[PDB]
Formats: sequence, C-alpha cells, structure tokens
Amino acid sequence: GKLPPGPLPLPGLGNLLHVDTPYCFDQLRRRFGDVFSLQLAWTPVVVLNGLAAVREALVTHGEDTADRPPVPITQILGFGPRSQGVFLARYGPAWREQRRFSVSTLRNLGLGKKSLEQWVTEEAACLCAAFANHSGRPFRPNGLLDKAVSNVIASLTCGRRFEYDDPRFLRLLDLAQEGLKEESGFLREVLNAVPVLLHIPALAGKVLRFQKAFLTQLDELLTEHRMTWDPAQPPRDLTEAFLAEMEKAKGNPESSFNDENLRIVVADLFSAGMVTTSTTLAWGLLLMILHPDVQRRVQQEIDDVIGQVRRPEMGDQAHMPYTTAVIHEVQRFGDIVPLGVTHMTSRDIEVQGFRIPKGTTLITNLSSVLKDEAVWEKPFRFHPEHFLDAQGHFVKPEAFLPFSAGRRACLGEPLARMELFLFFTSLLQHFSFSVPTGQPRPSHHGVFAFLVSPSPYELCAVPR
Ligand code: HEM
Ligand SMILES: Cn1cc([C@H]2C[C@H]3CSC(N)=N[C@@]3(c3ccc(F)cc3F)CO2)cn1
Ligand SMILES: [Zn+2]
Ligand SMILES: [Zn+2]
Ligand SMILES: [Zn+2]
Ligand SMILES: [Zn+2]
Repeated sequence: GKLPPGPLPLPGLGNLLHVDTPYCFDQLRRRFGDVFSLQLAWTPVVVLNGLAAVREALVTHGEDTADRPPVPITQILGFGPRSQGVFLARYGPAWREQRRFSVSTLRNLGLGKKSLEQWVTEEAACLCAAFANHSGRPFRPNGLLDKAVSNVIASLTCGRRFEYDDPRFLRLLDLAQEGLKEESGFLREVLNAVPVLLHIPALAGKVLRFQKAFLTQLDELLTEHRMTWDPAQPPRDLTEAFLAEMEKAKGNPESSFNDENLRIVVADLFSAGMVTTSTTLAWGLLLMILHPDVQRRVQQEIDDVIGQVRRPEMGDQAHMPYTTAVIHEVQRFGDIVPLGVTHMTSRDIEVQGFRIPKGTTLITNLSSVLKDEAVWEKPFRFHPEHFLDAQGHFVKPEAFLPFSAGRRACLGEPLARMELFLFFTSLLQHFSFSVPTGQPRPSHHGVFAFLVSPSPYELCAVPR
C-alpha cells in the first residue's frame, strides 16, 4: 500500500533538520495529514495525529503496536531477556508477566482494607502540613509535590514513607530528576544505534551516570526492605509480593521474577508515577491561581459535599462533578506527555489507508488528541466545561487520552486518578492559592521536554 507522506528526506540527516516538536508536528499535520512519516537518521518514524489515527493504531492494531523500540544501552542498567521491567520491556512474556503482576498487585493492595487510599490520604495530610509551614511566604510547591507523590509510590512498592528532609530520600529524588534529563540526551541516540561503542569504558561510565546512581540508591533501600520482610505474613507491598514470587520461581530460567528485574521494575514504577503525577499537580495549582473563580467553585463544592474538616474519600468524587471536571481539564490542558511513549510495529499494519512496515517507530501525538479543535470547544484555553454539560454533570469525551490507549496504556492510571483527586481536594480544602502580589502573571505555556512541566512559578498558600 501507500506509505504515509512527509517532508523531503535529506541524504544523511533525513528529516532531522525538518524537526526542531509538538508545535512542529502540528505544521506537518496541517501540511501532510494526520499520518505522516519522518526519517530520523537511521530510524523510520511514523507520527500519528488525532483520535482516529491513534485509536486505529493502538486499539484496532493493538496486538501489532504494543511493542517498544529496542534500547541497547539499557544493558548498562542490567537489562536482559527476562529482566526488562515493564516500561521499556519488549512486547512478550517478560512484559506481560510483569504487567499483569503490577496491575493485579496494585488492585490487591488497592481493595480489601484500602491500603492505597489510606497511604494517599495520610500522605495528603503530610503535604498539607508541609504547605502550612510555607505560609505567609511565596514558595515553589514543586518540591513538596514530588515528595508526597514519591511517598505514595514508596508506600506501594516498599511499604514505607520518607520524611521530607530525609537525606537518602532527597538524593533519590534528585538522582531521579537528573536521570530523566539523561533520557533526552543526544549521546543516547549514537550509542543505541551502535551498541559496540559501549565497549569503550570511557564512554560507558558517562552515558547513564545518574541512572546508575539512582539504581544504586534504590538497591540499598531494597536490601533494607528484604531484611524487614516477614514472609510468614501476606505481602504488605509490591516488593514483598515480588519477593514471594521470586522464591516460587527458583529453578525457573523463564521467570521474570529475579533480582535484576526487581530493581528495574521498582525503578520503573517509582519514577514513572513521580514526575508525571507531580507535574500534573503542579499544573493544577498553577491553573488555580490563574483562574481564581475556578478555584472558588471547587472549594465551594468541597464544602457542599465534604466539608472543611473530614478528609476527602474516593467515594466523594461521584458527587463532585465540577471538581472532577477541573482535574480532567488540568490533565487535558496540562498535556504533560505530548508525544506519549514511543511504540513499534511488530507486524505490517494499516493506518488511515496508509501502510506501516514492521519495525516502524510509532509516535502517538497525544497532544493532538487532547487539543483537537474538532473535538474540544476551546482546546487552547483552560476550560473546565470541556467535561461538563449545561446541567453541571461530568462528561468524559472519547478524546480524553492522557494515559494513552491499548495494551500499553498507563498501568498506573487508577492510582494516578486517586492521587490527583485526593491531593487536589485536600490542598484546596484547607488552602486558598493565589499569585504573589508584586509578581508577573505566571505563563500558562510549559517548558517542552519528554515531559512538559509548568514554567517555574511561586504562590501563596493562605489557610482556610
Ligand atoms: C498524571 C499521571 C500519569 C500520566 C499522565 C501517565 C501517562 C502515561 C503514558 C502516556 C504512558 C505511555 C503509554 C503508551 O506507551 O502508550 C504511560 C505508561 C506507563 N505508566 Fe504512566 N502516567 C501517569 C502516572 C503513572 C503512575 C502513577 C504509574 C505507576 C504507579 C505509572 C506507570 C506507568 C508504566 C509502568 C507505564 C508503562 C506501561 C507499559 O509499557 O505497559 N504512570 N503512562
Ligand atoms: C509516561 N511517562 C513516564 C515517564 C518517565 C518514566 C521513568 C521510568 S522508565 C524511563 N524509561 N524513564 C523514566 C526515568 C528513567 C530513569 C530515571 F532515573 C528516572 C526516570 F524518571 C523517565 O520517564 C515519562 N513519561
Ligand atoms: Zn522503596
Ligand atoms: Zn514491606
Ligand atoms: Zn446531564
Ligand atoms: Zn484547614
């Protein structure tokens, strides 16, 4: 069939100089259509735009697009056939076993005695107190959001939290944010292309220094956890559940439940739901000071449904359509993973008539879905009524895809939904946020990366 169109491919760089990225893709979408091609050096890339193209790839051809592009340099971090974690894992048994394990263990810890909801609610309390200490004084809330969000994951993985001034905790969070920067590095591409370049010890020790440091700090914490683990009792957290599975899997070279995969799985879970959920909440609080009237309606609904003392529960959401709409609109407008996470075709597939060869790198332009002018009333405005009808009922459009879609859709979404609702309501239940008098109106345009964060800003949190 016909291959997707695209700008003229230069000899060596191809379309590398035709892309400086979501803004640039919008122009290409308006010039070549919703499915265009790109030649990024050695890698053949097809960009998918709009709900239909994205759905057709990830749902209709879900079996064939659930794979990841190979990342050879992950060998430095100890990746192997039965140890690929979940996030970057190739489509196959190693991915599926860990995927099913994480999803089911989240659910098991989730239901019963609401361990998840309890850990979040309790961490929300700490976040409130830490906010109270920063009162009467403008302050960036990002650091506190990272910590509270990080503690929720630590609670699920290792069954503990860390104090906000814990030295090892800070180093962990610091190493994690530096590591994220290392993923968007130019040297990553060269070494992924030619794996034998890693046989140079000079280079190998430079590639993922912050990644390796992060995994080292994590190893130390895992070792402590293995000491306190009581195998005579039902697993209290995901790491214990993993360790129990490891015992049963002794003698089985096919199991992905092993030492090498434990640190990778934990690192995937710990980080993927630390910079995403926290950035979303950082967007949330920014949008609340830019739109004080929206903030007041939320706080009003909080009082009408929950009050100003009793801690919020997930059962309250069903009776809080407006707050729910606001949170959704934060994710939509926030648009924090505009190009999602790359997929790869494991077979020859067909998208929007065009042909996609096997082994093609797929980019899901999630931004083009969340900001679709054909779907949303005013997609470039912060507008909670994107999820409300005239009667005030919450409505969720098909195009709400911040967690992507299909087999590889965010496994942490249920937890994320929980963290977002409980942290947001709890903060707005006890605080009123506003721009600091004397300071310029903070921009609503984010700083582009693999993850789009709000521009740096300060705020005032006055108690209620
Ligand atoms: C606002 C919060 C979050 C957003 C917007 C978000 C978004 C995403 C996106 C776009 C993907 C890519 C899906 C794809 O490859 O097509 C993804 C995958 C993933 N997310 Fe999240 N995420 C969030 C929070 C979390 C949390 C809390 C966790 C874990 C506790 C988590 C863990 C993961 C993992 C492990 C994957 C890989 C799944 C797989 O490859 O099978 N994320 N997420
Ligand atoms: C959805 N989404 C998750 C992300 C996260 C996922 C994590 C874990 S797995 C990975 N490959 N990179 C991340 C990551 C990797 C190493 C590290 F030291 C810190 C990290 F945050 C960055 O992107 C960004 N968007
Ligand atoms: Zn831990
Ligand atoms: Zn434990
Ligand atoms: Zn209605
Ligand atoms: Zn209060």
